Amino acid sequence: TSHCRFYENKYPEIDDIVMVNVQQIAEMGAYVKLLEYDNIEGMILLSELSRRSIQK
Amino acid sequence: PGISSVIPTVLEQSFDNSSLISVKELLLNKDLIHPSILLLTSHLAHYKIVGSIPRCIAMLEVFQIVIKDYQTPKGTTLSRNLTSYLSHQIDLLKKARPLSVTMGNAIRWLKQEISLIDPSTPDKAAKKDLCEKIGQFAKEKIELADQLIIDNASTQIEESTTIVTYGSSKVLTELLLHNAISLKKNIKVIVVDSRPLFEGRKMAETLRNAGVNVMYALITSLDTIFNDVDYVFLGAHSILSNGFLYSRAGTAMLAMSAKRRNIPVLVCCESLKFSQRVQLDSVTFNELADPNDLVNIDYENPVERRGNKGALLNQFIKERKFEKKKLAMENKPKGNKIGGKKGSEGESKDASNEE
Amino acid sequence: SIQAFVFCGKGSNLAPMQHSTRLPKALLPIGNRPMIEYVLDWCDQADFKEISVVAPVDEIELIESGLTSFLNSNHSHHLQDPKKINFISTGESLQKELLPRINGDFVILPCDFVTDIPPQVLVDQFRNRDDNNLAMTIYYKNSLKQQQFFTVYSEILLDVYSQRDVTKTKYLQIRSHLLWNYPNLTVSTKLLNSFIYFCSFELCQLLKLGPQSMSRQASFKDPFTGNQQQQNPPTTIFILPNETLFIRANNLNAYMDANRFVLKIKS
Amino acid sequence: EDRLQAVVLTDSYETRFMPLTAVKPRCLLPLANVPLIEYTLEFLAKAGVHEVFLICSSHANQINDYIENSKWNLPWSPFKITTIMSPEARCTGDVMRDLDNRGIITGDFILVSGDVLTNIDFSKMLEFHKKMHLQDKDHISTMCLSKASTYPKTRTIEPAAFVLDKSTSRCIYYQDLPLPSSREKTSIQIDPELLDNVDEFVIRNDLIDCRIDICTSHVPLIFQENFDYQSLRTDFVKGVISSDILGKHIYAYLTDEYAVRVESWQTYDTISQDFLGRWCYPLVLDSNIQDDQTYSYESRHIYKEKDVVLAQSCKIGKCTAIGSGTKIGEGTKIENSVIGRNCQIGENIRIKNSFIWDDCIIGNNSIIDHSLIASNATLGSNVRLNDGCIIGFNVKIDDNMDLDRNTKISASPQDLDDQTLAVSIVGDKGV
Repeated sequence: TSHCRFYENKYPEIDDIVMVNVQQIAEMGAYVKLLEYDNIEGMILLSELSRRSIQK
Repeated sequence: PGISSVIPTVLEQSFDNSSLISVKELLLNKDLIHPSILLLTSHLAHYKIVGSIPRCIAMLEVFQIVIKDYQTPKGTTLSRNLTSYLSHQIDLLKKARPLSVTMGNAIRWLKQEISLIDPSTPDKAAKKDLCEKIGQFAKEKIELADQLIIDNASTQIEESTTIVTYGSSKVLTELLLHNAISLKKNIKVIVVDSRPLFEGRKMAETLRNAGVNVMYALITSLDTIFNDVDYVFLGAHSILSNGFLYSRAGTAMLAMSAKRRNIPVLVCCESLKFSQRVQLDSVTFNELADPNDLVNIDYENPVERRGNKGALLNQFIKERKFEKKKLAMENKPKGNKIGGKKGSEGESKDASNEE
Repeated sequence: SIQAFVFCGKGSNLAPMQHSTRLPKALLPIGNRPMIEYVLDWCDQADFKEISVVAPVDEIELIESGLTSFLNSNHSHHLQDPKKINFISTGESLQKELLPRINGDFVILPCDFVTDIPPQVLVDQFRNRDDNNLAMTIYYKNSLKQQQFFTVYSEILLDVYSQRDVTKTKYLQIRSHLLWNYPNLTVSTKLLNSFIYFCSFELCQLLKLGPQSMSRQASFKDPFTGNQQQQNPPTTIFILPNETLFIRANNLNAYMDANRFVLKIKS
Repeated sequence: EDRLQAVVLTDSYETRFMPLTAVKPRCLLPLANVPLIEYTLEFLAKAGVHEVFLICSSHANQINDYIENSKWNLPWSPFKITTIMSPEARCTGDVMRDLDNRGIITGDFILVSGDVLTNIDFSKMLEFHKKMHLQDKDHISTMCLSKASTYPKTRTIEPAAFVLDKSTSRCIYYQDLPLPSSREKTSIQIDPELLDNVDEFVIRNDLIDCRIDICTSHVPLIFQENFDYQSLRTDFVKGVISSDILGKHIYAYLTDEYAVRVESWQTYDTISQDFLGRWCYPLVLDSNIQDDQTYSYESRHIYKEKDVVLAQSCKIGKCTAIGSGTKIGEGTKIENSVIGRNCQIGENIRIKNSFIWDDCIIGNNSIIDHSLIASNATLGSNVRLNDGCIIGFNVKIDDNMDLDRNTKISASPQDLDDQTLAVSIVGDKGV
């Protein structure tokens, strides 16, 4: 079984960076599992994700 | 260049909008042509399986292969003769058999890509990222789009459904497979097939190879099976900017029948299949093949039989012409599932501006 | 991608011409036109660029000279002489030797040929129908005893059994597993093999590891058997040989057929 | 060509159909509500026979009665039926010898072995036979051949091998092999005497057995001469070929049309399936040959006779048949099954590739998957069957029973499992 935090704590802090692997999209945004801090789901709304073909 | 002109069969008084014939047997070819293109041409000339969707993918693959095999010369730059080569390839393809809108779009994209990367970057590094980009594109506008289509179908299709299909569109086959194995539903798949092409037959065979209850249908016996039928999907090729489906064989008749008898018609389509070019009848731009396919008695494709048929110029004026692609109407197909999720056929080119 | 290998040896089966020190098997005047002329014409027709001719221990430069002088050629022909030839070994030992030079698909065509058939349609068939091996059979002379047997299929056109009447048991024997899979097996008596061979990409692996072939017939088309036990490693498309029939008068030379060929040529 | 006589071999492959044949015979049994001999009779009529010879031995009285009841004893027909008496379980040679001893034949005669349902026009064949005879004096019999269904992989019982000719068409060798059921033999030997006289050879294994012969006035004499022969296909033709009489030849004929003989259960099932589909063109139930039958073709491959009672809310499948006077309740999920004339049905039967013969009473709740129910056998409550199950004559299946694959049920009221009386393999009772 694969679980547990990567650095020190389960919950991320402020201004820190995290990498996410996306499973499913288009409902609210992307509420997917993390690879930098534990396996608990992290969410983005459909506005902060876009910087500049949005679905593809 | 190869071979040009000198072909059997008359020009015909009725229907002469497009040129009817082209190379089939290889004799005296240029010593620069990539064999994969030639092989593809050979295939297309006498193909039974592919239709619109897989063809484009194949073409893309071929292009990728060519790119992989291509290296920048010492004298001429990366953008010097590549475009010319592409043009030549296009010309060859056209000579072989008329092409689709998807292919054109792909060509356009390739051209754009050519312009984008400036001839200054390292050559090895250039093609490394190019092939990756192209792969990504393929994943996006085809496979991902297919997935999207499947998902759209999922929410709309009810529990235990009867589906009536035509042609050999890969997407529809994929959908049917999904319905069979992954979701596990009760499916009754009625497939209709014509004389010169055994696409429906092939589809049926594929279904059997999975384990689905299939009814084989024909143009001569249509009304007997409808009078029971709830949902009808058509083999899509291209949607025009009027609201008309330029599709393969007797789908229009089926659509008409559907319109007459209760239920509306549904069409599944890709986001890149859309065309800005406009036409409103079958007479406008017709896709033609040799009348040699309809000479023999049916059963199987290769037979070689002695009977009665086998005269085109020998007998007193005999014309045996047929059409491969026809026009489907506007008001009859309402459903359209694309890369932009939802929309109707009345919404002709709303997705074209959005891209 | 495209290449051809031309087999050359020495006349051992022929009775009367070949035993001379200066006259080779490749260069022979039979009916005005030379023996390797026809082959060269065929090759030209086939649009093959790089053709490499394999030579025996005897005649090292004569063949080269022939290639150069007298004849249209206009192609980069290379004549190579491997060492491991004993004859008691026709061409299989040459084939085994030359394998890294092969980049794609190779065609085997011996020096001795009398040809009249269309050449493109064999090649096209080889290309299209998705098959590893293809061979040709032609009718016996119709112009006014124990011979040879070959298997044919009629619809796809396949080859299964090819063994001759030289060394076998008195009663003809057929296998059960070789009959149940592919049910129809037509056996002809009149047909003669012209020794035209076509090879795909995946053939180079087997020759370097395990040699069993004799006269390019024993372990070449017959070990296609995926039946009963399956104890030989295959290269992947399933291993299947093919055969095609032709009407025109064009055959092999081995016995007293040279004199008949002379009669034929003048028409 | 006018005035022809035919000999039909009926009751020959008994005990091969092991669960049946105890009171009622083999040939009298129906394919789909209508007997197997009827088709043969029809074929004979089509051909133009004026004298019919029929052989009966086991359960012969019933056969005779059936013949009497059939519309051929009456003088309107060009042909009349005469029965040949013989002891129980015999070879085909003895019967032939007996026939020869009796002596009736003048000219050409037709010898049909087994039960054959065929749709081929035979006048042309006859003409061909005549032409070939006119070629040379020493010629005997004609053989029929047809192209096999797809590949012989489901057909394991019939491994018929043929060596043929293109120019004159002549048979040489016959061989049989098991293979997927038992892997043992790998050797077949061929005769090396005659090769260059024929030149052309076409060896074929994918051919359906028919066992039909059009014969000249030589065969009975031959049989009299050499009394070592037992069967016509296995020993006789081969013997004739291998220099029995010098100069005598035999015929082979090829037709693409449907012609399959019955010998095993799976084969029978396949034949039934074919019949259900539109493979047979002259032999369809909607035409009604027997005149008493009132069948009509309907949509979704469903066969129906006049006056059928069926309750509300039911779902139907593909390739089905329903006989007349059937009283059916709520439930029936019918897929790929033939149901006989006059059948009372309680409630709910799940049907997948099943088979039901004439006059059957089914009770309440049964899940049936690929099995056959014989005539006058009644089904009670809770019946569940697996693939390839055969139920015999007059079997009274009571309450609560479960059976698996290849379970055979007896017909006699002797050697096999499940008895005809009360409860089958839950309480052993009977003789």
